[PDB]
Amino acid sequence: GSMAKAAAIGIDLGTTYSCVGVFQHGKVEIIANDQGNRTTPSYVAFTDTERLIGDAAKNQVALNPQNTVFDAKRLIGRKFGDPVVQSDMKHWPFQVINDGDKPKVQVSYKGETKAFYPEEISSMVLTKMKEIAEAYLGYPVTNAVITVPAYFNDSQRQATKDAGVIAGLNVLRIINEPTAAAIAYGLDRTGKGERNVLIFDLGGGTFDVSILTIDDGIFEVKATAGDTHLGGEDFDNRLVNHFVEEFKRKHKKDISQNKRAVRRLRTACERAKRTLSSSTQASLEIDSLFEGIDFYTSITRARFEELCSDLFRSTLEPVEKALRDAKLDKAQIHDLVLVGGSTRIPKVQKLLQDFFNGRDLNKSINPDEAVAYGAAVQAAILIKSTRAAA
Ligand SMILES: Nc1ncnc2c1nc(Br)n2[C@@H]1O[C@H](CO)[C@@H](O)[C@H]1O
Ligand SMILES: [Mg+2]
Repeated sequence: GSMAKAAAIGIDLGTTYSCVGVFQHGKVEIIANDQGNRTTPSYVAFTDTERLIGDAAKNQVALNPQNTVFDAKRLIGRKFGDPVVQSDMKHWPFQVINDGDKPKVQVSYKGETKAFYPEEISSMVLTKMKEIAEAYLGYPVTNAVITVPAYFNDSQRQATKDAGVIAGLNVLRIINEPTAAAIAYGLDRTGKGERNVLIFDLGGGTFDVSILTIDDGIFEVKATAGDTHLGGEDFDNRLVNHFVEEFKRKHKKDISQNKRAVRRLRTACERAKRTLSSSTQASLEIDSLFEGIDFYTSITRARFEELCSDLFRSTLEPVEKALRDAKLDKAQIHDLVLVGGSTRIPKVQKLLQDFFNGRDLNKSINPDEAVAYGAAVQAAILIKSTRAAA
């Protein structure tokens, strides 16, 4: 008769991390990769012998910065001359070249100099997400929904589809990240009547606020706002500067010029930062940090909160701006949705909850997984081919 159909997948193709889910047995499974990670770094590294993707690429970045590519999403569908591209290039250790006013990343790979379009790098990340899904399902996957920021234009959306096609995926649809997060919570399944939904998306490097109106399952993007210079990495930076000062006071030594020491400090700071989302304090223990000096210290959640206080408060400016643009008052928002790992920060949650006069925040779906979750829900809907009964 008719052979069983393979499940379709939902992929959040993120700037820093990507996530893949599948809707089966009436529920979403967010699929861990073979290192046990439910999210995979959107990184690709090139050596004389290998092309590494995901954790393997991010884990060797320290010594291979010129040939480890990340942030390709910031280049996707953009012109080389775009001022965003020109500014971003100053922060990247890898080379970005101009090919007909289209950016390409240029690396050393398998004995040669090779340049790739951003969609080619993203296709490599998509190939890894497809393989992660296939390792769990135990069969080849063909169909996928891929998400993008609501602000992506036609060129950025087409270049994302192109990345999916290069990876051998059939792209069912390109859907907006805030829309996918709303779908994850079933906010399009509440029946008749308008619902105003605010998506609060705090990433590693950027912050996006979106206001959507949902009416009879139909989504309309009412307003987008944000801060391109606000993310998790800025909180890590504040902790780094704090501990550099602390080492200076305690040992009368400036570590800031030993790249390894600074990197080991940043790595420990990011983990201490995550611990502080669940505990009121966190220890920091680094052996032989600088000149054989062991750095054994601690930081309270209160001190971390004070260190990033202005940054956390600044998340409310794009919220107020988006509300003005949507011509809505805060009480008129029915649902608040958290997206991004940085939203696990209790102080960030409290500031936003206080702004919306004590309202509950939807955070029950892991915020770094909600976009893939919604994309997986939609992918299963899009492949249905029910024929009506008489
Ligand atoms: N529990 C957590 N508490 C605070 N921050 C977190 C957490 N989990 C994740 Br994931 N992050 C941060 O999210 C960003 C994703 O690119 C990075 O800055 C991560 O450090
Ligand atoms: Mg995201």
